[PDB]
Amino acid sequence: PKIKTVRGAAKRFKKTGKGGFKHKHANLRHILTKKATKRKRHLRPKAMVSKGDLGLVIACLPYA
Amino acid sequence: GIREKIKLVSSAGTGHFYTTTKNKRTKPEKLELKKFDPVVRQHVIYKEAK
Amino acid sequence: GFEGGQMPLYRRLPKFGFTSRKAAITAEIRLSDLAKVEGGVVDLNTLKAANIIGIQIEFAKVILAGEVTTPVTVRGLRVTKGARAAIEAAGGKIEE
Amino acid sequence: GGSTRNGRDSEAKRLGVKRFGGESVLAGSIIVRQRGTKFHAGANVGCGRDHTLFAKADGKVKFEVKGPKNRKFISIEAE
RNA sequence: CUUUAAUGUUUGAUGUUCUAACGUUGACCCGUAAUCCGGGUUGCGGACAGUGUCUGGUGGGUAGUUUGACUGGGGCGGUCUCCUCCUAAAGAGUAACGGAGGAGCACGAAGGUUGGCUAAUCCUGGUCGGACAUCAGGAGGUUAGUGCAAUGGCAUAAGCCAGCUUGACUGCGAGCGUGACGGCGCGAGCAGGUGCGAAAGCAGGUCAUAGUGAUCCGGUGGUUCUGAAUGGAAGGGCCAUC
RNA sequence: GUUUAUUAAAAACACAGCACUGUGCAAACACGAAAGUGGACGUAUACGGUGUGACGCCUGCCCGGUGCCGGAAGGUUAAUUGAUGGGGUUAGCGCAAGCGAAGCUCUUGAUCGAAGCCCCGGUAAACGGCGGCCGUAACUAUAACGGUCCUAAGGUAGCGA
RNA sequence: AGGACCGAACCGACUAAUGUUGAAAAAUUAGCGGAUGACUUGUGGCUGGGGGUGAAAGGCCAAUCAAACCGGGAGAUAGCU
RNA sequence: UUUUGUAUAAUGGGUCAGCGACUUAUAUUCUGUAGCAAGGUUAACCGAAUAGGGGAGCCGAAGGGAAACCGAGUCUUAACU
Repeated sequence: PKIKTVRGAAKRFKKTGKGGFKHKHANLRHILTKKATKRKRHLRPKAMVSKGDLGLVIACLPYA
Repeated sequence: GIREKIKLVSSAGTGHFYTTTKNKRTKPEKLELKKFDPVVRQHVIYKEAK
Repeated sequence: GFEGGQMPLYRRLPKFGFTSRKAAITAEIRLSDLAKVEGGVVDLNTLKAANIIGIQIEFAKVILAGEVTTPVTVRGLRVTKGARAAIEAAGGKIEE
Repeated sequence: GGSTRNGRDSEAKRLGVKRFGGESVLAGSIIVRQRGTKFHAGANVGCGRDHTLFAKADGKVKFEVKGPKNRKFISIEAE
């Protein structure tokens, strides 16, 4: 034991060329008829984490 | 499933389709709707609905 | 892994898990560096003798970082747009 | 014949008065269920499905102190 | 080929007949004047016993575990998500078992558009006619009608008549908006092809606000992505979706 | 007879009497991984167990529900057998789509499947249940009796502050 | 012929008082039950912790028991003192 | 000492002298402080003992994308916008 990478975070985040972390959207593959196509198109580009969760993700991925 | 969902397909020989949900417990009826095809670049009647 | 309730964000997102797997086994060489090959010759069938970027390597690539000043000669490999143009600016040759 | 329940928050905010404004759209007051009780009288065209006192134009508000009936129009001040 | 009279060889089951497996839950003899064991000798049973099993079911005698919350202690009654008014203090912000009433849908049409129409209801008279529901006349009505609570809009009709119709579009969006964030609202302007209208202009769903639930799990489809010695495939990803 | 040592000797437990139920000789039933023991040097005039309580007069009706028991056909179904279809590969007829076989191979699982359970009956000295209204006798009061309603069926005997 | 009636030794420990940081780590005083028997007592053995013993009370099993005693696990654990 | 609140009749406390609780290591951020710098720095083992050898090791220096792949550029795309 020597401090571990949380693999449930590693398979969910990639690191950007500015320190921030980039991820996918939820509620998008099991129900698809319940969003209008404007909302559908705006959920085809991905998202980045905000400071309210970055301050924990950066500790669950210390070697990232 | 058993409630079903519609997968209405292009009549222009294209693989293009649209999806929608429609209750059958009120009445059972097939949808005949006109929609855009981005591959032949026109709006046409779509087929193979529920 | 706890914020009092409502789960951490790392347990409320989709997994994808797909990666290169080639990146950790690629020797990425810079023009600002290359002192392990001394401005001589580079070929992947003899790169193990120089051990640049490691010994468990399967791929080699040169990138545009810095400036090269001596006529280094490349045999195969991968060279980028600006890296080829910087090697030719030093009198160096790329044989394909 | 019942007890409790009273709704969540109504989600409205009034501020499109006096000389309030915007820099691409004059979004005005967030209002409910009234499509044109104030309504636009100049280039401040809008007030759509969300009933909000929103205009498809930029500037600060003006009040004319007359209306179509009854009521009182809303407009925008000089650029 | 088939019906019908038969039939070899194995393998289950069932019945019968043996004795070489096994017992003896019979005895004597010997080891050995040892009530055990083993051998031997002679009888008696018998392919069953007697012993040991795993599969699956039954399985609570045994074991571990689980146990919603709110709140003048608590169950019962009300309630937890989502919606409208008053509470809400003539800013933003805002509560309980405060005072009240609703929703977990329905419509390809009840959607888009151009023109036309505009109510409801009471009262007097009116025909089989049945106060009244055929009908007209007088008054009266943005409190009729709409899908549904409530509130308020609605003729620049979103209400109902006629015709034409699918923009309930594929790809993007300056800039602004609700919230702690997740979830999310409005929108100048463009691309690809159109619909209504004489035309300006109108259309990126319904009158606006309620109409099931993340990660996770499996499945269906397209793929000059990947598939760890060279490949395919299975698995994974991208892009679609139940 | 037995009993809570220093809170409590009984109205509790039990035999006798009676029902219920397991047991046929290598008994059932029981222990112990087992060898070895008990039941038993017992054989049903014997053995292991549940309730009620000698003795006398007695032992109500209801099997619809849960449990138990007898019956037997058929259903459902796990094991196992391996039909049908699909996936990876692929022969072969059609322009191509459409399809699509034997082998290797991934997957499915038609079908065979005791008894219970379902069914029918039995069992209340098993677990339990033992209901409405209307009229009926000339004060008043209450029904020895019909009618209709519920159902599995609606307290016989004896006792009663 | 006594699981006879009464009653000493012998056994019990029901009733009242005393003692209650006692003389006694429940003893004394006077009654009371049983007393040839489902009675009692000396000696050596056998039954042990979810195991004994119990004609059964959460009664009894070494001044310890709704699971006794002793060596280790052990510094069990705790939106907690 | 509890408790918002105690001269409190709320908690304890005899005598006197002793014993008796927050210790330091690694990792890292801010704060403080020096050296070096587009370069700075090895473990074990050897060993003139921490030097000198040992670069397996450790930081910085490029980004776009799920990835193929590209790169001071790049994903999405019919795309100019």
